[PDB]
This record gives sequence, C-alpha cells and structure tokens, in this order.
Amino acid sequence: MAVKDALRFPPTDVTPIFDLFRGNFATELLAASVAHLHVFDILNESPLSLDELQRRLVLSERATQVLVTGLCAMQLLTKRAGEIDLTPLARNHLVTTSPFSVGGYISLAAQSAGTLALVERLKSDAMDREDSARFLTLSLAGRAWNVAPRFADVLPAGQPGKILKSSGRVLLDVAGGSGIYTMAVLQKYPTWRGIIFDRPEVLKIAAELAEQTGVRDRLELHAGDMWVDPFPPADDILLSNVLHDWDRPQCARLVAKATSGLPEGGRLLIHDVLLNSDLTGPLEIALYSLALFSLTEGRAYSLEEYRGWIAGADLKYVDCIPTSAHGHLILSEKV
Amino acid sequence: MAVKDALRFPPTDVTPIFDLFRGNFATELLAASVAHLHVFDILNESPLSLDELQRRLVLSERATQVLVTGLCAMQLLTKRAGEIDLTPLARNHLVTTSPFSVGGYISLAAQSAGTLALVERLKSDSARFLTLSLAGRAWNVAPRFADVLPAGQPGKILKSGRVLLDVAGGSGIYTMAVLQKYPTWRGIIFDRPEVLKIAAELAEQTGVRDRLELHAGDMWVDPFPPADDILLSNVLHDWDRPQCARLVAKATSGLPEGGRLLIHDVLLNSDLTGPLEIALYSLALFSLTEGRAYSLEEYRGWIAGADLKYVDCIPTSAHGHLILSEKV
Ligand SMILES: O=c1cc(-c2ccc(O)cc2)oc2cc(O)cc(O)c12
Ligand SMILES: O=c1cc(-c2ccc(O)cc2)oc2cc(O)cc(O)c12
Repeated sequence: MAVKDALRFPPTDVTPIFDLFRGNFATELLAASVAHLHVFDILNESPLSLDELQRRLVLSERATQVLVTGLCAMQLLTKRAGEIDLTPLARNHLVTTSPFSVGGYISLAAQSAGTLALVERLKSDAMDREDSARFLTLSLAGRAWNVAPRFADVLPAGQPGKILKSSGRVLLDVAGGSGIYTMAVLQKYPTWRGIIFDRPEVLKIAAELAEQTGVRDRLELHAGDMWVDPFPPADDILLSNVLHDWDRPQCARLVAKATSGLPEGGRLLIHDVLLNSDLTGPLEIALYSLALFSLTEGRAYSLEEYRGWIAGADLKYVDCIPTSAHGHLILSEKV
Repeated sequence: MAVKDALRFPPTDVTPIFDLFRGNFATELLAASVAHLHVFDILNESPLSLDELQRRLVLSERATQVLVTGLCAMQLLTKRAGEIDLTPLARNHLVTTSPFSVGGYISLAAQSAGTLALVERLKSDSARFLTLSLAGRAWNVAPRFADVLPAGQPGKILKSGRVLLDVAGGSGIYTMAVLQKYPTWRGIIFDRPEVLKIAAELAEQTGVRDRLELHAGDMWVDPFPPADDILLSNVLHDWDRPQCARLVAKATSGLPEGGRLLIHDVLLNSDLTGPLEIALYSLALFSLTEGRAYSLEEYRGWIAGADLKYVDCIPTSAHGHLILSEKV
C-alpha cells in the first residue's frame, strides 16, 4: 500500500554540504605538494609539460593529473600550449626561497594521517562483507535520493522500446546498486521495466527499496560481474557514478561492452560529475576527484574524455543535461 | 650592509591559501557532528540554548562554542532570541530519518584520524620549527600592520620615539617592520629564549638590531619592561577567556599616559556565527591551544575591563585586524 515517492524534488539543495565535506583534500593536497613532492619549487625553475612533470615527480599519469588538476583549481598552477606553470600566487607564497613564502605553515600538516595517506596513494599508484557492502550502499543511497528525482525529470522518453513487445523501454542499471535512479525512472514511466545488475550483497538493498517505491513487479535484480557476464537485453543502459571508479582503458572497455548489446536507437546514459575541458577545475570537482583517486582506480573525467570513449564505441553523442549534486546526464545513441 | 625590507607590501595576497588550508576542519566538524555527537538529530527535537546544548552534548563551554560557531558558519545552525536551531538545509540533509539525509555519506569520514582527533579534543576539553613556520605569515602581514599603525603621541619612555614591546608573538617581525617605518622608535621582544634566537637573526637581517632588545621571560609572572605600546599579535586567541582577561590586565597595568595596547588577531562576527574562514581557523586553534577565535565585542569586553579606551579596529591582512586601545 504505502509508496515511497522517488519523484518529489528535495526541498533544499544538498550540494554545498558535499562541497564542504571535501575540504580535507584541499589541506592534504597542499601539504603533500609543499612538504613531500616539492611541486612548487620544481615548477618555479621552469614550466613543464605534463609528461615532464610526471617524470620529475616520479608519478603515474593518473596521479599527476589529479595533482595538477587540484592545484590548478586552487589557482596555484596554470595551463599555458600544454605546459604547466606556477601562478604568481604560488610563486610568491609556496616557493621556499620567496620572502613571502608560507610553505612552512602549510608544512604543519605534512605528517597528518590524511596527508601521509594521500602521499602514499599518489606515490604508489570489523565489518563482514555483507555489512560492509550494505553500509557503503546505504551511504551512497542518500546522494541518490537527492539526485534521482532530477535525473528522472530530465531523462527524455527516447524511442518506443525494442525489447518489450507503443512499448516502454527496458532500463538496465549497471553497477548502480541501490538502483534508486532506475526506481525513480520507473515511477515516472509506468510502462517501462528496469534491471539492476550488481553484486549479490548490493542487490539485497535494491530489493528492499523496490518494495518501498512500489516498482518491485517491474524490476529484476541480476547478480553478475559486469566485465565478463552478459548484460541482459535493454533499450537504455545507465552507468551512474561508475566510470569515475576506473582508469582510462577500463572506462573504454566498459563503454564498449555496454554499447555492444544495444539495439539501434538504444541509449548509453552516463551519469557522473564533470571536470572542465582542460582539467583545471572546478574546485569542488577537483577535490572530489582526489577522493575518487584515493578510493578507486579512476578519477573525475571531463565531457571531452567521456565523448572520446563514446566516439570510440561508435555511439552518437546527443546531449549533456545537469541533474544535481554536480551530476550530469550524458546521453548517447546507438547507431 | 644588506638590509632586508620589511615594509614592501607583498605583490599578491596569500589569504586564500590559508583559507583553503583549513578545509580539513570542515570535513572533521561535519563527521564529528553527524556520526559522533548526533548534533542534528538532537537539535531536530527542539531548539536549545547554548547552555542546554552544552549539557546535552556533555561538552565544555569552549568546545560547544567552536562547534556551534562552525556549524552556523556552514549555514547548518542558526541563532535567533538566544536559542540554537537547525536550518532547513541541516534538517533536510543531516537528520538521520529525513528521506533526503546524507548523514551516512558524511559518516564515511567518521573514523578518520582527523575526525577522531577532533572528537577527542572536543570531548576532553621544535619551537624553532614552529616559530619559523609562523614567520611566513608575519612577513606577509607585517608590511600592512606597520602601514596602518598610527604614530600616536611622543613617547614617555625614551628621554621622542615610542617604545614598542612585543609580548610572545614569536619572530618579532611585526616589531621589526614598525622599527623600519619609525626610525626614532625602539623595540623589545619578550618571549622564551629559544624564540629570541630567531628574532636576533631576523633583527640583523632587517638592520634594526641596534634598536631592538630581546628580553626573556614568562609573560604571566615576570615584569614587563617599560613601553609606550604593547603588542599582543596572535596571542590572545591561544588562551581561554579568564587568561585573556588576565593578560590584557597585566599588559595594561604598566602602560604610561598616552600608552596603547595593540591587539592583532582575527575576528569572529558579533554573534559568533561566522565567517566560515575564521570559524574553521578557530577549530584549528581550539585543537592546538586553550583558546579559539574571538569577536571584536569579546576583545572590547577585556579592554573595557582593564579601563582602557577602545579607539579603532583596522584590517591588516590574512584576516588580521589591529584593535587599538589607549591608556586613559
Ligand atoms: O564507487 C565509489 C566507491 C566508494 C568507496 C567509498 C569508501 C570505501 O571504503 C570504498 C569505496 O566511494 C564513492 C564515493 C562517491 O562519492 C562516488 C562513488 O562512485 C564511490
Ligand atoms: O599560538 C599558536 C600555536 C600553534 C601551534 C601549532 C602547532 C603545534 O603543534 C602547537 C602549537 O599554532 C598556531 C597557528 C596559528 O595560525 C596562530 C597561532 O597563534 C598559533
């Protein structure tokens, strides 16, 4: 009887709380860059290409990108013509021989557990399994309840579906456990059907929430390994906060595999945050990217980067539509 | 021969770097407040007075004020006539039973070393390296400080320039800049012997060593030397309110006619609800010292309690303010 409403917009915008919550990564990247990696003293000598800086810092491409993007977003580095240089603000205040340096003050955090953890991550690049997966899934679910109403509101209907025998569409939600985004879409589109594809420990949460939102009869839950197990037939495939967990080659692989099974007129829906096109900001996404770098194999990506993978899978890019909490729905179509 | 200039303004303003650097205290205060102290679930029951909240959270007065000030500055609590309440933003997203709660996401940081340290600090409430670390802020701010310090009256101690006594503080850089601006003045740095070694070096570099004396002592119990002006720069925020009142009284007690007490510090607004940059810095001070950031009204309370006359408040840089008071 009672039905949880997944379409009502939240009464306030939670986004500033997420932005404040990332503040530690500003402190940690500052302390890592001043006191451990010598970034500012190195670049003060001369601007360097990204490849040159990678080499001089002895860091992976990914580690160098997230470091450079973070410091650019804090207005401390600048990107020319490819080269990376200090801004006057960094040159005057974060170079050790500047009379106005405050590097010693920043270095008061050099040995904090957070700074050391981030340095180790950069350089190296009591709960059981069920409780741990539930705890993490329910923690990310709070963001989904805030964003899924927007997401469902801005998702276009698309073509009549080709899987159900005018037909609704089948929406497959890959590694989007909680499945909340799909449940909102199914409340908006009563003729559609949804499929959540994820690990079994996560599907338990989806089963509960599908009952609460009253879409259980139009939702299937499939356990599977997204890299190797076949995706079920679907009109639309959603990758929501998935691709930023993965490094570049894995992103291209996942986009290709999802695309391979789409019918003509099927859609790949990428829902994620966006760095700007030269990976210099904005600040709140650059700090969130450091969190993703610390916890996963990926980072935040730009629209241009997503469009590279889309184009490599021979999909047609359609549109980019903001949701909330810095999310963007990138729509592409199988041709 | 060579003379280090202490009067040229820096070409850029370092202040935003300090603000970015305090970001960990935003994360830690959110995770402490959601996951350990249940601040929002408690206040959702009913607005509470500061004293009521201090009892419910089982915190000291000082811990409760740095917590409440931080959350007000993040637009999560509000003060309105003396009670503390949630804002809609907090009620909607930081109360656990709200359907739009993100409390579980914030709690992903609940067991970080930084969060746990702040919780322990809240609930429980070398010098060469440290002095040389704070010296960089002073090199940025001292030019502006010297620029805005008024010359005042002819001094009473030299028999005329004024004698500026710089109590604690550290490097003595602010006094060196004043001595470059006013060649007839003299300065005294009062601090621990280890700190005075740094002042001695910097006094040679800035060419004021001959007009600068280095006095070692304990500021609470040893006699201050005679001075026209006494500077407390980034000192009072290290101390709780009774110790602030004590130190202001002791400094005031030896001022002559025309003497001045110079307080150089950051300022919270008058109802201790912000601004955010100072509220996060206040959490750092709470974590490392016995004090917190204070408001102008709080400083004026101590000034008036010592029978000084409040004169003016002049911004310097890195959020500093020079609060100028006169012996009457
Ligand atoms: O895919 C994600 C995985 C995690 C994560 C978070 C904490 C852990 O101990 C392990 C993994 O956090 C996230 C946080 C986000 O805001 C977004 C994500 O996609 C993820
Ligand atoms: O009086 C101060 C003491 C300290 C401090 C800093 C680090 C420690 O391990 C111990 C004390 O930091 C500060 C930082 C400031 O920005 C301002 C201060 O007055 C202080």
